[PDB]
Amino acid sequence: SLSAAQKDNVKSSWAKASAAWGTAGPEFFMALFDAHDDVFAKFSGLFSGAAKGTVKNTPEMAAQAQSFKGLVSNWVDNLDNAGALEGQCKTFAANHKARGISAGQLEAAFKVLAGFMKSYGGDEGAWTAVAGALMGMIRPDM
Ligand code: HEM
Ligand SMILES: [C-]#N
Repeated sequence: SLSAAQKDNVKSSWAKASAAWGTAGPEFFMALFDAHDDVFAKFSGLFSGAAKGTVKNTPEMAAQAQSFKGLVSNWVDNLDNAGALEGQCKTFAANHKARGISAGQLEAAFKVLAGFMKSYGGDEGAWTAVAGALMGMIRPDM
């Protein structure tokens, strides 16, 4: 369910997106928010009530893009290490469950990411496989 080649593509394309994430991360979040208004709703405290169409170039968005990246980098650096991946997922799940966030909203974010990553050489099928592996760890904890 997760080949060596898929992992390699995810790592390498993540390196490319990560290098560009100071501009690309805000764009990914806007794609996420435009596809899933309920995802944007959970950020209404961070963005202090602001409308979606205003948030891209805020300091909060720059911080959030950094937060998201740091965890995806940790996952993608450990794709042969189920135990390390589980440990990171457990923390992530607990934090997002405590916000009232569902497993399906996390899955939506992974689906938006998998397509977004096509611009960085990503194989959407590889990002789908990695997301499926992570969701299998996450779901029991949501
Ligand atoms: C799959 C992807 C995701 C990754 C990698 C990701 C990662 C992170 C990390 C590392 C943090 C900072 C640690 C913490 O407080 O938990 C964070 C914070 C947060 N995430 Fe996520 N997250 C994901 C999906 C989502 C989704 C789908 C939502 C909303 C429906 C969301 C809502 C939030 C909120 C509201 C914060 C706190 C913002 C704040 O400081 O006020 N996350 N996420
Ligand atoms: C969470 N971003």
